[PDB]
Amino acid sequence: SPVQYLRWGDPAPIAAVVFACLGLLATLFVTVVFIIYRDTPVVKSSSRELCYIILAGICLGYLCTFCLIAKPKQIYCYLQRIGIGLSPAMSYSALVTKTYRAARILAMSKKNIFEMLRIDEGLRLKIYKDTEGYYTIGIGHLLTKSPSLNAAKSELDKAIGRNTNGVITKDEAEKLFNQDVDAAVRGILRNAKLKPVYDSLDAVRRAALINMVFQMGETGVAGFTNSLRMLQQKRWDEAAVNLAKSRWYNQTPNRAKRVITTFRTGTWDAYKISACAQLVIAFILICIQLGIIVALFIMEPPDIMVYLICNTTNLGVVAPLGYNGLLILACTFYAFKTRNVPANFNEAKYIAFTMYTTCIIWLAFVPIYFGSNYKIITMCFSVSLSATVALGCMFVPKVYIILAKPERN
Ligand SMILES: N#Cc1cc(Cl)c(F)c(-c2cc(-n3cccn3)ncn2)c1
Ligand SMILES: CCCCCCCC/C=C\CCCCCCCC(=O)O
Repeated sequence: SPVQYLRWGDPAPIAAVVFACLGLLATLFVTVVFIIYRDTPVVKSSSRELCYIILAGICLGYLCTFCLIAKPKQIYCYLQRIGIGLSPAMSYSALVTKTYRAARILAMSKKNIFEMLRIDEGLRLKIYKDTEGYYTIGIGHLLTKSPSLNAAKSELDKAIGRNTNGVITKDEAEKLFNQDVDAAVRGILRNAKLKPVYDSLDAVRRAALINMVFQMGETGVAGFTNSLRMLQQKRWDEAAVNLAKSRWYNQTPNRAKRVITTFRTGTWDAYKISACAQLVIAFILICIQLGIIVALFIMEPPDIMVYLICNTTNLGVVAPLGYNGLLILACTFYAFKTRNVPANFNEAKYIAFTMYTTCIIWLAFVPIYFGSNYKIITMCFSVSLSATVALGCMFVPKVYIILAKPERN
């Protein structure tokens, strides 16, 4: 009885239980919310099935402190290792497929704008010079500021990842272009006249705006004051008419006509330009962890050594802990990659923060746990804190909006 230990003077096991209890209730609350309102755009725009896996992993995460705090039974040693090992995997291997999809969608977004300027501005697969005379390659991607031709080749090789000999490919020219795209977005967001317009437009229309930036410059696009206001108020047809009167339209009519047309329809007509599949991959990554756990049940049979001490050695803990680490690393990688993606009410920003914190919790866990003489309680708290952070940062914001702010939805 945890109460007894509290009466004895040890408040550790009674605290871990309450922590778990408050966590189970919280998870129970959030899940029910996503069930009732499963038709609302805040829940429908994401992956409903993956959450059911992420929420289930968190639930078992809290159920762990009932295996670390229990009557001395043999199967509870089994439930421990199988709960501390798989529960994170069910959350991070289902989240990695989410972040990977998010990253794959984004990568395809940058693919379209690349094919946009390749047609509108052009491309060179070998090093050349611009008007200013500096060494350049691809779609106007500056390599270096030195007169040395050798300087451009070094910067290029370091930039690509191989010995290019001053010659690249379309895919490698896309890589360098991705950099120039992001650098352009930075300037736009730091331009007071261009920022509100960029924020209002959709995905396709943002590419049309950047196109104009890569032609006339930030200071130039700001010259379209009246036109930009029309676009921000979503007056496309008026904006097109207004833009077809500009010197920019009369000076470069072939290109401008296409950029303008993109503004009109919000599509790529002017240019020649799976949910079940994720459920199998998530299932696979979970089974891999299960295999490691089952294997360690065979190699090292669990045995009983309020507190339930199991004979679980270091290897019994390190190997699954290592595997989860990779799951977390993959997540954080794709999460940071999609951190600025505003899809699903800027959902990605919460996912990035969660992984950041999770990385810190798990790195700190290694020296603390393996250097502790109170490993079970450090396990309980570490485990619940990790499950709580995932729940608090990813789902509570979704749950807040769906209960407190119905109209925003
Ligand atoms: N070894 C080890 C180890 C180390 C840390 Cl720091 C953990 F947080 C966990 C953990 C995490 C979860 N989570 C469930 C949802 C989110 N986390 N469940 C169970 N154990 C295990
Ligand atoms: C952000 C990274 C994700 C989390 C890190 C993963 C932690 C697991 C990886 C390796 C831990 C190192 C091996 C364990 C040290 C053994 C200590 C000992 O038994 O004396």
